[PDB]
Amino acid sequence: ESSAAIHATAKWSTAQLKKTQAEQAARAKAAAEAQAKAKANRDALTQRLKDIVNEALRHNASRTPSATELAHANNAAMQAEDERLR
Amino acid sequence: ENLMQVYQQARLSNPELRKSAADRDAAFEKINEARSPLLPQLGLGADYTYSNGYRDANGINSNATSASLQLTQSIFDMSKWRALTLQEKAAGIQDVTYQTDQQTLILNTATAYFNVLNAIDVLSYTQAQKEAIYRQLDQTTQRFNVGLVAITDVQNARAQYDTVLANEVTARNNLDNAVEQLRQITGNYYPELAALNVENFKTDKPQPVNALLKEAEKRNLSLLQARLSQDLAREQIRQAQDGHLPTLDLTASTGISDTSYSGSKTRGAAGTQYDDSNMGQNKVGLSFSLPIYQGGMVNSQVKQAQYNFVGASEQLESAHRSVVQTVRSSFNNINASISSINAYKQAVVSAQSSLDAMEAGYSVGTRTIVDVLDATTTLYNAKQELANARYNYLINQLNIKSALGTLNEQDLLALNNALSKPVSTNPE
Amino acid sequence: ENLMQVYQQARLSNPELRKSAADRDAAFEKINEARSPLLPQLGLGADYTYSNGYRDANGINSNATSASLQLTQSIFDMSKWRALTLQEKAAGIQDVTYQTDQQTLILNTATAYFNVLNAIDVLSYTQAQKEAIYRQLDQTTQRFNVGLVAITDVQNARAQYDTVLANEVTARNNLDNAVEQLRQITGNYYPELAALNVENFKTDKPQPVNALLKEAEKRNLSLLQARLSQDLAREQIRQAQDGHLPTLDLTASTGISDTSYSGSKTRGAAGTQYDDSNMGQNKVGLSFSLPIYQGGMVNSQVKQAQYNFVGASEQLESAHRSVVQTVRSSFNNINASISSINAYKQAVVSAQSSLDAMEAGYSVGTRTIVDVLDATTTLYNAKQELANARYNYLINQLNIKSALGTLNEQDLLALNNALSKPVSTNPE
Amino acid sequence: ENLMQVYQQARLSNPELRKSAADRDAAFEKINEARSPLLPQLGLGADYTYSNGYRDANGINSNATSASLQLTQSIFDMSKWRALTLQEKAAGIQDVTYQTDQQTLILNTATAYFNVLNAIDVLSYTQAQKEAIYRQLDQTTQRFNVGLVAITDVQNARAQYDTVLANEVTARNNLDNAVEQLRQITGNYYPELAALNVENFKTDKPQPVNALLKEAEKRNLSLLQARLSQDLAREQIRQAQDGHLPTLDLTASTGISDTSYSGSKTRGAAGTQYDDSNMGQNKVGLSFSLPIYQGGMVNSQVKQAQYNFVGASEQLESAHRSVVQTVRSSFNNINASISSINAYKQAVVSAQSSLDAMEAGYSVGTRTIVDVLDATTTLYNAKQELANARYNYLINQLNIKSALGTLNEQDLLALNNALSKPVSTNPE
Repeated sequence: ESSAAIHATAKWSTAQLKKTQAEQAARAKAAAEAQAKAKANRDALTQRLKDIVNEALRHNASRTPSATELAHANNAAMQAEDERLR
Repeated sequence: ENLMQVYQQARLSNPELRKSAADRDAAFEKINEARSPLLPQLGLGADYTYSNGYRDANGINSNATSASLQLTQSIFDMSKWRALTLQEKAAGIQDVTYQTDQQTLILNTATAYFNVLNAIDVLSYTQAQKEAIYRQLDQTTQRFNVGLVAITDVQNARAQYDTVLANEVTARNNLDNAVEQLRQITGNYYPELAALNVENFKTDKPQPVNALLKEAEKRNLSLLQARLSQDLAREQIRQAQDGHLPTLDLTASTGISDTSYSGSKTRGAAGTQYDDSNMGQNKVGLSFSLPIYQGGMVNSQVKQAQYNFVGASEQLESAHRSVVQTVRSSFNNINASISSINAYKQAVVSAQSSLDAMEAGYSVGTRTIVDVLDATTTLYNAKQELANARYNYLINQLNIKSALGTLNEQDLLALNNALSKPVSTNPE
Repeated sequence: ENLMQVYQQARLSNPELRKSAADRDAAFEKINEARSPLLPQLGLGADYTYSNGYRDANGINSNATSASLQLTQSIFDMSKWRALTLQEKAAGIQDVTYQTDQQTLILNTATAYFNVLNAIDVLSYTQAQKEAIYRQLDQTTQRFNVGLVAITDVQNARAQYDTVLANEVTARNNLDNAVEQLRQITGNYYPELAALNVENFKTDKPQPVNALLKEAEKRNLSLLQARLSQDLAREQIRQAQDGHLPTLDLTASTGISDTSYSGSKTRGAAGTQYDDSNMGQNKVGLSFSLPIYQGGMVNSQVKQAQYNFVGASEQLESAHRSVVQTVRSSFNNINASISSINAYKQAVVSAQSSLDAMEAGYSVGTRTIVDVLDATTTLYNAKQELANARYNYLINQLNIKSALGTLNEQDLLALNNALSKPVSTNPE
Repeated sequence: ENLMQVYQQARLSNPELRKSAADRDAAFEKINEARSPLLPQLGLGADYTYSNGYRDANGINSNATSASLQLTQSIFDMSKWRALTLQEKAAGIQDVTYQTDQQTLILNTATAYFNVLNAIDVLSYTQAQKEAIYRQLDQTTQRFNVGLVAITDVQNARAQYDTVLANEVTARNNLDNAVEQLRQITGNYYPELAALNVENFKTDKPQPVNALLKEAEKRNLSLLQARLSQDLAREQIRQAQDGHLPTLDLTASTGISDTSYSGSKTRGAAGTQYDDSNMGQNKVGLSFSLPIYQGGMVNSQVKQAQYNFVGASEQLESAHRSVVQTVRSSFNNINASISSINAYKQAVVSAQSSLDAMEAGYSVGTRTIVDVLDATTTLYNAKQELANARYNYLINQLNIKSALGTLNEQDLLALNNALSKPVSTNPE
């Protein structure tokens, strides 16, 4: 009976479509998750390279006195030389 | 709009790209902050002081004030030069970050555009399937009322029609969500998009995967960023090691100072010595420093920097394995989408050649018209699979170019030439 | 318990929210640390020193010791006022973060509660489907033993029963795991939950999307946090710009010292220069500072702060687009859940009408057992879709209140009013 | 290779674990940096200056120089002992982080290996289903050439066969992409893997969930890391509180200097104030400091540390709920995979018994080829789910060992005992 081939093909075809839709949804979800992880990793790297240099500049800014601290030390040293002659 | 026109509106307005451009420009501006400690520093400092002596110093009060300009510049300080070269490398890593955020906007714009077209097609096939099932349901209902057909075929046709109505609501909601994803990327809503030219559409074969691997190893942005990150980790070994070096600074100043005295011990003849005093000084000085030993600190910092560089060199192997897998899986997916388009094209043509014979002979009287209803499902299943396979080929054809790192506006132009007639994003 | 009682336990119990409350309280207490540099700074120093002169000063020895109570108070330094007002803004940003964690605990508690109820219903329909298929396996086995049907009908019913048995094991595992997600949120196991009153349940149409958007854009916590983050980035420009300004501090001190001398050059008539001393000193003084030039450092810091504010203004556009898409998708998903509930409500009745006709069709021999098993499985599938659609409507009915930023326990009370009969989380 | 041999190549080469090992060893070398400020600091300073007086200091000029080797040693500074102790605790937290990466490489290697074996079986069953569907296309073509059936039956057989070809393409693509993911973990392509010995495969019942959970509570690495993180936050309270304590440093210096004077005012009877000098100073001293009031700063820091410890103690409760849910869900999924293996093993024999009846019925000609097709497609669906369930059981047997925190290579040896004959990763 020809109808039995039509019924079998209709039912089996619809199962292959539903399988393909489930695969397509899983494929889209996995790609979106991988992109979100990669974006978060680039943001973390962006903060790391910023903090590496900010810490190196903070260290260089504290390896020595500042121009203000040296001006205040000189202001004291003028008075210390006056008090040597006093 | 077509895909190219949609991409121009995205490129001009998209905040993900425009934030990344601002975060890049800030890193290039920080090169001047990192340069600045090598240049002449200049400041004014000034003071006033009252003082009152007691306990042996009793009966001496004093009033003093002074000011000076102070110049400073490093003559030799490699730790400052390393802070500059690290910022030049950090800005380079940030530019490759911006190139990656720029390149991914292209892929996301095309993905959103083809998701809207795919949702329009899935809705259109669901509506075409519904109307075909409804025509068969109606004809079965007439044949039942004439007494030619048993009510069980009308009940089955109602179950088919009622479940396809729930599928149309689902397909409609998928389209009405997809256009808002396109709005979020592009900043705009579109009443109609240029559809895929399926009447002329054809698939090209990719390059052999050995050529794709050799190309990606030259130009992939994630691998390039990993190479630059390894070099920044290597420069941090030198920035640690240079902590052992001597340091030399030039300083220069012009200062002025005044002082007076008061109180009982400064009165009378003692006021000859505790007289008012005035001073100015110009001076120049070279200050030198050399750390001889620091509890082993710099030797630990060098070993930490060496382990950080080992970590960065393994992170480059991680990046290399990742791009190798990405071009190979993209090459597989292009060959799979090409061969499955060819399979589903023949499945649609044979299902159409079936349905064109079924809808004649089984309407005329060969067997129940529920066989035309079942034959209809095979065709609209196959048309949905074929349409979805075409959009998978188009998306993978951009995806492989993102894996090469070459993906740019000329690839959107190449895909935009595969579009033609406009279709509305909002059916009646 | 009902949904309200589950939430009133979760609100008190949940560590994720209580951790967020601790981070909020820490960010507010840190305002006082940010205030401290504007208040008096006060400490005691003390010293002791031996000294031995060698070359020229050869054989002048001395010993000195001192103590000094010291005070400092800043009179003008805008960087400390910026640091305070930036911490007050950072605390405000942490409070809207805590409000978002408080609001998302409600949505997670409701989502877990409805996932358990949905799993109880999926298991219940799977057991009912298994028993209906078992009744047909028994009836066809009897008909086969009487000789009314071939053994192939029993083989079809048996294979269909054995595959639905494997689905019941799967449905039971989905329920058993869903209850552990509810335990992870609430801290508690529950033997029974109040089920949805499907006899009295009815859907309500949402407000028009323009009114939802107009309310969300003035209440959504993610958008509010982005506005506060842009305002913080604007204050960071002022923090950079104020780096050009002068600075003025007040200082005060009360010192005491002792000093004594020894060695060959301090004996005899020369000893009158040395002797000993006991000086006390009060001091009060102002110290002024003005950076004149710093290699362009502050100009780079200002331009970096401006690019950071541009990045924050694009972060606000990103938040605004995200709210628009979240409100529009939630409004569409509500309308889709309402219309699909009314589709499946009909599809269950026509599937049941089809099954009643199909078992009659098999009894008169115009259908096969496989048609009855398909009519059975399509009916129990339509029941599972209808039940699932009600829970998706209830979750989306909270999701739009989350998109509006208004979601609170009064919405849980409104949903809890639709619950009635207790059903066990752990059936026999 | 078998799974044990694959894991040797993974453990030797894998960049994720090797990068984690470098990040662990860096944190242990940082203990030597954290200890270094407690040890003697030693530095050579040197100086040269020219000076030129003006305004009553007019006609006084000077050249001066110094060299000074100087030493510092803390006698009491509790903040340094706290900073060392915090780095030893941070290194301990990093060691259990590395131990978690070492453990998760095992689970990832086994998961990737079983994904390849599962894809080989899915492809093999898809090719068996293709071989069965081809018999319909053959029979309809022969019967059409005999003139016994219409062209419609060939067109539907072609539409079905061209669709199972699209499924073979999909299965083959999934096998290729599984092998690329295994090659990312392991660094290697394998032509052959050792397959599961399904003829001697044996399900085994887990320990009771109370015994599993009582072991996991002593042993789980994420819970141990949360306990160590709470203890670090508790040490940070002591590190904040000890900011109220006094400080005491020793220092020493072997200083040398030279000085001379020039200009008109340096000459004549006042020249005793302006004579040449060569003085050295060999000195040793103690320096004490005690903050008395700091605008409440240390009390804000102590309360911030107390809120941080409250936050860390709620992270420990969150970790405890996470391992409870992970152990219970692993125990559920072992019992469910064991039960569903038994269910699908019966379903395969049941569907095989149905197919053996249809195949005999088709061979004598009382049944149709589409009866055999329906029996074969349902059988290979059952065989595919039985294979899928076996690999899920084997993965869940590692997942409970991961939840216990005991997972190590002896669990891969226990799996490797169930592996046997080599199968090609890339068939004909």
